[PDB]
Amino acid sequence: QWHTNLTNERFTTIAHRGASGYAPEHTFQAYDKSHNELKASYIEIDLQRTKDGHLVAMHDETVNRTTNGHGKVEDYTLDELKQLDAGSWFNKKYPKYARASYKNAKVPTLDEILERYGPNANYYIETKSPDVYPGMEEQLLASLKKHHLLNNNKLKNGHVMIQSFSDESLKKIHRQNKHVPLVKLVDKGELQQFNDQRLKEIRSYAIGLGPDYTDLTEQNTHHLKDLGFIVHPYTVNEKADMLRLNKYGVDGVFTNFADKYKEVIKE
Ligand code: NA
Repeated sequence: QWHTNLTNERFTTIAHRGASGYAPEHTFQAYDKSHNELKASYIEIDLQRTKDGHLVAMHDETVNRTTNGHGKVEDYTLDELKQLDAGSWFNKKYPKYARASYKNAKVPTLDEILERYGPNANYYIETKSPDVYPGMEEQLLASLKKHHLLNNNKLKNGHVMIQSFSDESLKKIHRQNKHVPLVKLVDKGELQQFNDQRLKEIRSYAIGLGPDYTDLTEQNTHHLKDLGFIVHPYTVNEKADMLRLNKYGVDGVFTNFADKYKEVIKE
């Protein structure tokens, strides 16, 4: 009597920032790997916006960590951002997975991503506060619609899952389009902090809940599942934990190693 992934999968494999563990996060390389090669359930995307308003995939608000550049993403125009090298940094940090082709990987725009993997892929997109990038939500939905991902059919098959730590952002989207599946990202330790009334309300606009995996235990997991939630704890890269969590009853996980999780599911 619980809820199961809209993709109709008992266990969904969310490729955290793409094939994050083997390729430079948020790059065609990383996405190609997790989607084509490892064949993971979702292409997980983190949104940031350029100076001239282009939604692009990048985890931090600054290009420092993942490029040969410095500054806030919004200080760069899409054109300038495209000059950056979004791959080299990966070779240097993870020599054991390094690859010559990773050099000069580019930062992708949300449009390019949807464009590239088409309307049959499944996307897990994250938004920031309605104050940090005003208009982000309206833009995301417009982009999704452009790429035919807002069709009700696609929506109830799990082709789209919008996630965020900002209740404000999710609520804004829910008002604008009640049909887009929403996932509330819970912070580390924050899961405990909120009671049933809280969960009850979160559940009024979000079908899913994505807590830090370390805050999960078989009991709360069951409880959440009971409250009608779909649970996708985040960034589980250890087979051991993958197995444990699956036993608790989760519906999938965010991971930088799609294959490890898919194998744990196979067994
Ligand atoms: Na994320």
